Amino acid sequence: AAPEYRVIVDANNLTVEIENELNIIHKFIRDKYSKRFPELESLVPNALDYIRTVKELGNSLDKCKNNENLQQILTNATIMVVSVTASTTQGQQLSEEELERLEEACDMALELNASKHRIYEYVESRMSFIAPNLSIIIGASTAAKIMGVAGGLTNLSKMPACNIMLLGAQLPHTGYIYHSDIVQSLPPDLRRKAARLVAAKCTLAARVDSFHESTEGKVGYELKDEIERKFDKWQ
Amino acid sequence: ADVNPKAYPLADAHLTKKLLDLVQQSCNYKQLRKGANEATKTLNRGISEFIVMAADAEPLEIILHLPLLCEDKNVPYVFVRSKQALGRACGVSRPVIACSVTIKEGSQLKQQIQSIQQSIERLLV
RNA sequence: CUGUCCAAUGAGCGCAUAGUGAGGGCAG
Repeated sequence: AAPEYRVIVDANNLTVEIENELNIIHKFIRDKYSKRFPELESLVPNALDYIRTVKELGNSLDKCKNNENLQQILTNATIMVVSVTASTTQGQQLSEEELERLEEACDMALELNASKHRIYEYVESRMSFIAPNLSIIIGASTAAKIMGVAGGLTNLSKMPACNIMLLGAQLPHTGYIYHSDIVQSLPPDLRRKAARLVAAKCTLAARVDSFHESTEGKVGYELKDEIERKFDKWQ
Repeated sequence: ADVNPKAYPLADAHLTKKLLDLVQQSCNYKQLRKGANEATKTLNRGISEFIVMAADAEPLEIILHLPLLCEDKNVPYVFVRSKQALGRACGVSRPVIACSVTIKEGSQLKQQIQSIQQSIERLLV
């Protein structure tokens, strides 16, 4: 027992729970800060950028462009659009108490995010070691998902591709491989056959990996490029 | 010529002929599953007479789980040199790296299957 | 039918679905 893969599976799940809570906090933080500076959300689309920007700005919008740390967070073009939009914002300064609670949740969120990254890294590193080739094809994360359900690299390899495409499924017959990045970077029309294709190659990659071969991912890479080429063909 | 040491046990030219004949006959009698994937299924399901693999398969690891499944289920497995050759015996214009002769009810092929099984069990030492 | 491209290292199918398993594109 104590197989490392189960550790990584569960670390990878945390990551999803932290993504969820971060999404919720962003929504909260947007809503609360709406009164100070209602136009900003439209200007800073990236949640984390938005939260970092809010933490930086605070109660005083004026002079935002002049700030040297905000220059670190947003593009100069954007800094200038927000600065100009600040001068004509229709929102009132916040109470000491609402400002303070806003800052508290902003801090909470950035701390959450740092831990999120720390875990993402850990999952990447260990997955690249546990299934170098598999990882290369679908990413550490998806790979960890299909390993968790399967119950390890050996139990996964003893599976036929068609069942590996069905893992984590419950429009139709879409499981983890379908919801993978590589598959999702295609137009919906091509996703089903793309999922089929990725599954097949992941089946090959898992088997190599069960025997601790091509430990530098050569196979994973060949397979990936072979998969990407067909993607190009269909375009 | 040399084959990956890992493709064990490899059939010589005589056994190779018999194997491919029997595979071809099984394709006709419909007791033949073709492809590493479908061969895996027949093993998990418990309906495999014996397994035949191409030592041609690259990376060889893509079929190496089969001998493991086999050892557990007590199913004979053998290698031949050529996946193009196996392909042809499976009716397919394409190379076939693994295939399974499945159990069938009152098979005419029974005696021949039994005979092939024994030959393969001999090579396992 | 014929030519060609793809395809058991999985074509096509898609609540038989922990499944299916040889066929498909294009051109005459």
